[PDB]
Amino acid sequence: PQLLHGAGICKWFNVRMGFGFLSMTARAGVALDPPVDVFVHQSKLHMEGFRSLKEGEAVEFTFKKSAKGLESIRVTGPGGVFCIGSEDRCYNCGGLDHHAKECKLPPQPKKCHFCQSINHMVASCPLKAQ
Amino acid sequence: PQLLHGAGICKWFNVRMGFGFLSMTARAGVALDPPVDVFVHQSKLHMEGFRSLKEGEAVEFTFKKSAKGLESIRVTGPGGVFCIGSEDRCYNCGGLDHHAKECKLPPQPKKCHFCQSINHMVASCPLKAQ
RNA sequence: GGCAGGGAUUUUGCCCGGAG
RNA sequence: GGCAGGGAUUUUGCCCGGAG
Ligand SMILES: [Zn+2]
Ligand SMILES: [Zn+2]
Ligand SMILES: [Zn+2]
Ligand SMILES: [Zn+2]
Repeated sequence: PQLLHGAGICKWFNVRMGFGFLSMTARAGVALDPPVDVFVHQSKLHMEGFRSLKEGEAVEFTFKKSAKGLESIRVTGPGGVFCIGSEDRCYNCGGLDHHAKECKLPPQPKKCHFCQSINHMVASCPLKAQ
Repeated sequence: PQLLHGAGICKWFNVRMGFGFLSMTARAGVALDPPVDVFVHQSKLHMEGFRSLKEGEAVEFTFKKSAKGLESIRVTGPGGVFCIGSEDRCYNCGGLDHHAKECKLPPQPKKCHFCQSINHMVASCPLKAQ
């Protein structure tokens, strides 16, 4: 197993530095306690325009072992949706050009308006509570 | 002299608390050193919609003596322009409905895009450099 | 994303889900 | 307001003025 499916949240991200880390809470579908850190480089972020991540945002991804540690290959939001980033987007896909009613993609589960988590909604967001 | 003209910047403002203080740098036109604190209540701010002030924003106002100290009566930006506040507006008047080209008001001097100071421009803003 | 209203010294509380 | 590109552990640098 060289290519593995990961899911967690953004641990931290330095936008100027172009990198950060992900806190991997589930590896290959199985839950992780304590979470394991996975490196992210801006170039591997599925986003429209300028790439970045925001601390705590929900990510799903694929990763591999590297000489420096664990390296993510492609980083998306839950369900392959675009990431949020830092410094108005479709409720279904995160796309900037349109709204959920005009979305060409298959319907996706409701994601937290703040962090994109599929587990809660904005009104009960732990990240927002900061 | 009951009713006085003052000018300075906002010292601090607590939006939930509905009040703050102004750091008056010029009383009745004459320069003050050290500056003197003047109380502001949200109800006295010349603004469209939700009233607040942001630390350091340029402010022009009228004040009076009160049992508790100095109390501002009406608070505007330099030249009677709307205040900025906290949490798009015309470059000439601070109005939300339009842009400088369509402004019906007489031309006002250029104000810092960040703090509304008439003395500098955003690219050299001390407040922004924080 | 939306909505506001604790008057005397320090940086804001609340509400939102198959749709803006 | 605008523009981006420092690959391995911590939250971003730059540029903008009689006009968006
Ligand atoms: Zn969409
Ligand atoms: Zn959330
Ligand atoms: Zn105007
Ligand atoms: Zn300024």
